[PDB]
Amino acid sequence: STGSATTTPIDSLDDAYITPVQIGTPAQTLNLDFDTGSSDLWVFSSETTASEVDGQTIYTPSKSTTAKLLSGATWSISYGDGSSSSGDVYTDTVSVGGLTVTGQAVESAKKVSSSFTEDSTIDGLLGLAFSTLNTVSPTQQKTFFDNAKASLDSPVFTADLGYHAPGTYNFGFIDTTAYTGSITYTAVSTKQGFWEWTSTGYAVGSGTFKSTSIDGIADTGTTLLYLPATVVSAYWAQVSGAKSSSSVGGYVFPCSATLPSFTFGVGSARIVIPGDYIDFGPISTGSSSCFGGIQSSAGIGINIFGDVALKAAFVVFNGATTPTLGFASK
Repeated sequence: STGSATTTPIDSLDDAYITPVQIGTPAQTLNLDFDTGSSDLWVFSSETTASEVDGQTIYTPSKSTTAKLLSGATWSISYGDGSSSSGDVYTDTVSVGGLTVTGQAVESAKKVSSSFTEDSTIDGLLGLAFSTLNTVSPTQQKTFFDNAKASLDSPVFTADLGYHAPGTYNFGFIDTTAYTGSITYTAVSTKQGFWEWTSTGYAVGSGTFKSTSIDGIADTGTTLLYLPATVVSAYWAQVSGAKSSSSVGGYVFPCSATLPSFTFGVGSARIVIPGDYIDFGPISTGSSSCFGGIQSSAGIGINIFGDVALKAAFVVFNGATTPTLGFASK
């Protein structure tokens, strides 16, 4: 089997992407944030504290003839941005782009933190990291991809995120019309539960490529590109007036600037992020200070190849017995 679904930016900055997902019988369609940096499929629901729901579409398990309470199971998750959610668990039928999994754990939120409430466009998350990170207790549950894998034509999914435009998540096949050149594959460590890999270096604008190993994660659920402070300083030094602002929380730059591109290495191959992809607009409405899309990872503990990096590529998440990542230009 295969599936193919369009993913759409939630706003004019590409702050996140939503993909429609059918849950239950009859189908309830919710727009989920596909997140290769986590491993829980959770939704706003009829069980979510009413004051914490503000415009989201909810899953109502009592209206699904295929929903079953997973008795005793609870979940609770905290994300790198400080947001969080928790609740109980149903199993139900879940379909993405025509690919159906029966018995998928659907984690129903009883509580969500303010940032989820405040984002009316995201109805939940669909985790695509390794199932070892799933938070369901006392019986850990599998991701949608893990459940589908055996049925797929090939044990892969691909992320093709758009810049200021829709893109595609495919399951079970590699669309050879969706990229240019060849796909370069690189090794993955699953030791932390992530799609963790080592970039071979970087360049700023037209500058020379610096060969240096950068370990980080391919994370569709993170907006920006988070890299070591040395790399990030080298980038922003090429933008007149750019500075790190403790009060804003990262590098800012004059909105009048034209940003240089940023290149990252995948083996001997190179992925170029155009400068425009690094502009996240005014820090507050009407400001002439703009927020940068490349930020330091120094306070995180891990480097994160988020959407800024991934949307410059066609990315293969290869879930074979030994997983690997593939990157192609497009």
